Amino acid sequence: KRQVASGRAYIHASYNNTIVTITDPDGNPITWSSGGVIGYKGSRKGTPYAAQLAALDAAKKAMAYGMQSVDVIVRGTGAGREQAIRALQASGLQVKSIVDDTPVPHNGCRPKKKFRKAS
Amino acid sequence: ARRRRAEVRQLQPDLVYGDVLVTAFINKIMRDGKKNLAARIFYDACKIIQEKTGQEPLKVFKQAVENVKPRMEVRSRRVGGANYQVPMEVSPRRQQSLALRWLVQAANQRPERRAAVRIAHELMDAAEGKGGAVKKKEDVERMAEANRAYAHYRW
Amino acid sequence: PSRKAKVKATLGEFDLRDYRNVEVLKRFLSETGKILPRRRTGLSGKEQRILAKTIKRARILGLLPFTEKLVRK
RNA sequence: GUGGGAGAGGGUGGUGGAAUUCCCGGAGUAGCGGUGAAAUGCGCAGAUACCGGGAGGAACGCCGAUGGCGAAGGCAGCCACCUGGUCCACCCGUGACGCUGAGGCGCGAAAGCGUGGGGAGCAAACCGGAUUAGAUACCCGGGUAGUCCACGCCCUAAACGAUGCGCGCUAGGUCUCUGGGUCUCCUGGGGGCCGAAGCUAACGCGUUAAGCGCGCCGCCUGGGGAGUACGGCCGCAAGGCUGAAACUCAAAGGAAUUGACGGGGGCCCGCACAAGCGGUGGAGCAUGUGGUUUAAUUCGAAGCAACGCGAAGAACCUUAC
Ligand SMILES: [K+]
Ligand SMILES: [K+]
Ligand SMILES: [K+]
Ligand SMILES: [K+]
Ligand SMILES: [K+]
Ligand SMILES: [K+]
Ligand SMILES: [K+]
Ligand SMILES: [K+]
Ligand SMILES: [K+]
Ligand SMILES: [K+]
Ligand SMILES: [K+]
Ligand SMILES: [K+]
Ligand SMILES: [Mg+2]
Ligand SMILES: [Mg+2]
Ligand SMILES: [Mg+2]
Ligand SMILES: [Mg+2]
Ligand SMILES: [Mg+2]
Ligand SMILES: [Mg+2]
Ligand SMILES: [Mg+2]
Ligand SMILES: [Mg+2]
Ligand SMILES: [Mg+2]
Ligand SMILES: [Mg+2]
Ligand SMILES: [Mg+2]
Ligand SMILES: [Mg+2]
Ligand SMILES: [Mg+2]
Ligand SMILES: [Mg+2]
Ligand SMILES: [Mg+2]
Ligand SMILES: [Mg+2]
Ligand SMILES: [Mg+2]
Ligand SMILES: [Mg+2]
Ligand SMILES: [Mg+2]
Ligand SMILES: [Mg+2]
Ligand SMILES: [Mg+2]
Ligand SMILES: [Mg+2]
Ligand SMILES: [Mg+2]
Ligand SMILES: [Mg+2]
Ligand SMILES: [Mg+2]
Ligand SMILES: [Mg+2]
Ligand SMILES: [Mg+2]
Ligand SMILES: [Mg+2]
Ligand SMILES: [Mg+2]
Ligand SMILES: [Mg+2]
Ligand SMILES: [Mg+2]
Ligand SMILES: [Mg+2]
Ligand SMILES: [Mg+2]
Ligand SMILES: [Mg+2]
Ligand SMILES: [Mg+2]
Ligand SMILES: [Mg+2]
Ligand SMILES: [Mg+2]
Ligand SMILES: [Mg+2]
Ligand SMILES: [Mg+2]
Ligand SMILES: [Mg+2]
Ligand SMILES: [Mg+2]
Ligand SMILES: [Mg+2]
Ligand SMILES: [Mg+2]
Ligand SMILES: [Mg+2]
Ligand SMILES: [Mg+2]
Ligand SMILES: [Mg+2]
Ligand SMILES: [Mg+2]
Ligand SMILES: [Mg+2]
Ligand SMILES: [Mg+2]
Ligand SMILES: [Mg+2]
Ligand SMILES: [Mg+2]
Ligand SMILES: [Mg+2]
Ligand SMILES: [Mg+2]
Repeated sequence: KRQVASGRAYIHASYNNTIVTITDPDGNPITWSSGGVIGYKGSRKGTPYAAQLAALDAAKKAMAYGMQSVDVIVRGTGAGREQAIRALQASGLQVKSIVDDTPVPHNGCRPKKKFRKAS
Repeated sequence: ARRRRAEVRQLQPDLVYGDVLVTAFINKIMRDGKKNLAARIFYDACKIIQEKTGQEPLKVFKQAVENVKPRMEVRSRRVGGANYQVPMEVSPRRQQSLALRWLVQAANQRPERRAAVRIAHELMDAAEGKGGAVKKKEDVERMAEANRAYAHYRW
Repeated sequence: PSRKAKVKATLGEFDLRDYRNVEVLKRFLSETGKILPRRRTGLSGKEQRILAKTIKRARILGLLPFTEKLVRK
């Protein structure tokens, strides 16, 4: 508890999981969730469904700090990224805005052999 | 059905309630094409729904069929690695086909010693939210929704 | 087909080599701080090649962004 | 020569932002990660996700191309310096000063070698986790050389357009990069595409020739043995260049054709699957068969397409044993 009322909601989508982090206006985490926090284990953490659940778990836990509106900040490309956006919108929390800030290098480190034929 | 879309069959309405749905149920109760014996059964049982209920049998019948209709069911679908039980809406027609098939099935699982009694009691018990059929309908519905994680395999 | 309106049309005279004209160079970047294609700039091989270089000079001068986060989504 | 032009051509120094990793601080809590599914792994000594600060290495997103530069290998953030090639215009100067080029000399991707430095990410070997019949692999988690810089070696390649260099000649159309002009268009240099004639085994090539011709260099002479052996030369080494023989084969081979095939694509059918209703597989028995047994158990039928099949009538007969 501290009472924030307005903050940030970071979505980190991956082809392996989705994990939501909610922070204060300065980017300090208040609460967080993920397909793992919810009961999911292996490959299902990446499911769009799980993302929904993780997103809702996050919102609710954020209501406890008495938060109402947030700025969604999406990072990554992964099955279940948009469900998280929707999950948040439909959860009391007011979504003042969505913004994609997935990091991309201006070609820096050689990728793993799995993600090559790129740089 | 590779070429066409397979149109549905039409059935002569009931020789009593003049209802098609009734005939459908009659046919599911049928066996070895003994439609006469089949018809009797539904009727006797249809009577037994009264003098046990002040209500009309048809209203009872039609509402049992209703509570047994599944709104979601899980179907298979291989997606490299194994088969994922995918949940999904059940078409208006399969609901009916399933509902009736299930009633006759649960009915015949009952202990009541004679047919008409069994269909009768299953009809009734179903009408108020209980009985073999409704159980099935709920195990199915529970199956779907229990696999929400594979909902994105729409189809 | 991108039939919006070539950035060259919606504009007039300007020194493609002026790395300080923020108000005009700014126009050749996308929602993101990315240099727009000839498709959108409407410029030409030679013109674009000179634009690309002047824009990059502006970036190192802090008058222009290298990248900017996308709004909406 | 004079005047213009375009360019990731080369060398040296400087420098910018994104990202990864690590370290520090904050905030926050039970997982993160990873796969077909998992596990190894990492995390309560607090990880992952989020914000702020710092260090370091390597590589330059968009622009970016079907583009450009170079003799090739190759060259891509931005700035300055040093430096190569090249194209156009003007017809200004020299006056055949030319082409080619054995040997020589230089350059020459990657890997690799030596010395010293650096080391973020990646990753031979290697250590583990899965997978499999096995799995000294494919997939996952780690990880040393190396990948980076300097200096010195190595000198290879599908070092490819699989097409040596130069010059003249032989329809056009179309796109494009860069220059000049009376700037719908013309004219020069380069990059593509379609094509005249012609060439080609065919495929295809076709003013960017694989056409028609001249000059000079390099190279080929069936396949295996073999790019091996020997010798010589070169290298620190790895190994490079030159490069055989005995023996042996009736072929090896190029292009195109019709098929068949594909764990290639597209379109489409069938009780093919699915949907569904009844059943076989278990029992008893009937019948055919395998097997075994017998003096004989007559013969045939064999996955689908043999097995209540020839047998629409085996007590003798039929009947072949
Ligand atoms: K090119
Ligand atoms: K070694
Ligand atoms: K190098
Ligand atoms: K060298
Ligand atoms: K011009
Ligand atoms: K021909
Ligand atoms: K061809
Ligand atoms: K030798
Ligand atoms: K030696
Ligand atoms: K060598
Ligand atoms: K096919
Ligand atoms: K069948
Ligand atoms: Mg996962
Ligand atoms: Mg000049
Ligand atoms: Mg250059
Ligand atoms: Mg950084
Ligand atoms: Mg910390
Ligand atoms: Mg702390
Ligand atoms: Mg542990
Ligand atoms: Mg503790
Ligand atoms: Mg610790
Ligand atoms: Mg981290
Ligand atoms: Mg940080
Ligand atoms: Mg370090
Ligand atoms: Mg060239
Ligand atoms: Mg090349
Ligand atoms: Mg020059
Ligand atoms: Mg003269
Ligand atoms: Mg003279
Ligand atoms: Mg070399
Ligand atoms: Mg090297
Ligand atoms: Mg070394
Ligand atoms: Mg070293
Ligand atoms: Mg060291
Ligand atoms: Mg690694
Ligand atoms: Mg094993
Ligand atoms: Mg590995
Ligand atoms: Mg090539
Ligand atoms: Mg001509
Ligand atoms: Mg042309
Ligand atoms: Mg040309
Ligand atoms: Mg041209
Ligand atoms: Mg080209
Ligand atoms: Mg011809
Ligand atoms: Mg031919
Ligand atoms: Mg051609
Ligand atoms: Mg010629
Ligand atoms: Mg030779
Ligand atoms: Mg020979
Ligand atoms: Mg021979
Ligand atoms: Mg030979
Ligand atoms: Mg060799
Ligand atoms: Mg030596
Ligand atoms: Mg061939
Ligand atoms: Mg059909
Ligand atoms: Mg049929
Ligand atoms: Mg079926
Ligand atoms: Mg069945
Ligand atoms: Mg049996
Ligand atoms: Mg016999
Ligand atoms: Mg026998
Ligand atoms: Mg015979
Ligand atoms: Mg026989
Ligand atoms: Mg038969
Ligand atoms: Mg006999």
